[PDB]
Amino acid sequence: MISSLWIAKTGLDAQQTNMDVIANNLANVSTNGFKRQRAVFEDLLYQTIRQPGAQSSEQTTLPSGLQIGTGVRPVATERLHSQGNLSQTNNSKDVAIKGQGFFQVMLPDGTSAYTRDGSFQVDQNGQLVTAGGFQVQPAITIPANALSITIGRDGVVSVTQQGQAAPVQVGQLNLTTFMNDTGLESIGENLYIETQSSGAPNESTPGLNGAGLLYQGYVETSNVNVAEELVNMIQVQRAYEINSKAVSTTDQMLQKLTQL
Amino acid sequence: MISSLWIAKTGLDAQQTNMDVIANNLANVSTNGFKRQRAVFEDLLYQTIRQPGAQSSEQTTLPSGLQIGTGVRPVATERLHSQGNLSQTNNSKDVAIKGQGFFQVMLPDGTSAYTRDGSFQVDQNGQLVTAGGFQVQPAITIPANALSITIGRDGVVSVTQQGQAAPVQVGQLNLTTFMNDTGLESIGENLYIETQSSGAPNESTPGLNGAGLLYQGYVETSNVNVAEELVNMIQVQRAYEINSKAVSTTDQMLQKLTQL
Amino acid sequence: GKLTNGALEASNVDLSKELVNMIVAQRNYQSNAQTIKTQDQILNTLVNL
Amino acid sequence: VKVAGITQDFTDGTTTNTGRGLDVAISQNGFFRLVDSNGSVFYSRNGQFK
Repeated sequence: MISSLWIAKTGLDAQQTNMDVIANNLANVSTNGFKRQRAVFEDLLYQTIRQPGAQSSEQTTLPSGLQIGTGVRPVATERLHSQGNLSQTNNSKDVAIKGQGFFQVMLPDGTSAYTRDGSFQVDQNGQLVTAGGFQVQPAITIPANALSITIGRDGVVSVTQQGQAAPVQVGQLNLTTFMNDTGLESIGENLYIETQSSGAPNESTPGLNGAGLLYQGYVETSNVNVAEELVNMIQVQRAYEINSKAVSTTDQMLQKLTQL
Repeated sequence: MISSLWIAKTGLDAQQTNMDVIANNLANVSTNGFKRQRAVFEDLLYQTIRQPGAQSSEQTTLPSGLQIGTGVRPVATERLHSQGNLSQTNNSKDVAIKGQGFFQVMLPDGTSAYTRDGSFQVDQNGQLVTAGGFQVQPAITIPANALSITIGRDGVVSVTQQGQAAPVQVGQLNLTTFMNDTGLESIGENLYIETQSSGAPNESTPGLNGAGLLYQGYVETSNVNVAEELVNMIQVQRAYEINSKAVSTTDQMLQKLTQL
Repeated sequence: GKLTNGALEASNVDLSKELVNMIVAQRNYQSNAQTIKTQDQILNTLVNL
Repeated sequence: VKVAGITQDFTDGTTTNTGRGLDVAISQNGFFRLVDSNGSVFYSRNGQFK
């Protein structure tokens, strides 16, 4: 109802958004292939009053006029696509990324999604699927009587059969790379879909072009750094208290107005 | 709006400056060739009111008149130039100073800065440079076919080539000393530039009329003492809290008056 | 340098130096956390005015 | 404070006998030259060859 109250209300909302971002980063510490979020803010509009640089007299200009500003607004939430620590789980099906590529999976809608998570399973049909059951294009079928699965650094998947001295190749895992990695839209379940700001999906083998390499028996842990989040939590709490104090001061001034 | 409020608003700012100095000193406890800061304060205005020594009668003077004072202001933060403890990290490219001299380094813009950091590297062209990539002076080039680098106590840099029993001198390292070491202007990256309060740069050889000695394989650590900074934090925190209490008492006094 | 056959070049990490550096780094980290905590107890005190 | 960089102490380490004919130790300076599957050139001091 008064300008300072709206400004403080916007500040409170921005700090609450920052706290939500921090909480989301904390909740996904144990997730594999998770990229932490960071929120960026911008300062809002300006009430002009006297224009800065307006000609006051015939020759003297007015420097730095009365630019009373409004609150703040968050522009964007950007992911930090950085290589997280690799963890050895010694599993034949878990795959980890070394570079900046993405695995391509097929949603049951029919569209293609992209995930950096490598904990793969085999379904009752023998195909490679993600832990949420999404089938991993461009599609690897594992035969029934498998003894061991070997996924090479360049993505060749081989199965050693009993009585055969040579391994049998059953597919080729490929990686999709985007010109803009932060522009992907996260749909949950560790899945990113392509938007118009995420460029176009460039499919390539792990090693050629710029896609990263595949490590078998490793999983990519999240890149969330915790102590930084604790310090950010302290800062957010104090800033939120300060904005609440501003709201209280505005309320007190309004109260002393009413009685007049 | 009231005198005590301004005075306690200067006290808060001075104590915040003291905390800033302490925190900056503690943050750089490990940087080599660091000199810790010390903030100095001085009294602000003193309102005369009744003049001290004023002639009240024709024979009786007024002793120590009503001298109501204003708050405090900090003069400056001065660098405590003392010899940091030397550490033996056993590399031929680390050199430490034993006296009160400085290394001269040529900035990219053509001017010369002065640094006491001895962690030197070699660029692709073979010149000695500071770890930030700034080339040292008066330029000491190091051949590609170098087997060992020997920097003596006099700053002579020698390089022993393959299969040759005699060393080859590749330059001479000199130290710059100033009349006033405190007046130098710190520009970051462990670099200081000359200011008119620091006199003029006197170049000297290491062991003569007052330049320090150079020890190879040694690094000069910071002179920051952690325990003293802890005690100073405990005292600055208490002073800040007490000045804030003065602010609160003034606020309460102004409340009752207005309510009247 | 010359090649020695039948031998491997082991690492150059001395454990004692690493342990003492870990101790001093822990103490420095705790000191920085302490000054962080002090700045807050100052901000909190200012807020409670 | 700002981290200027991270260096690597390129001093010669321990030389340990292994008893295999395919391990080579490089005293003083030198780097073994390798090529990966892509064709990039790499350098390594580890002489454990097979």
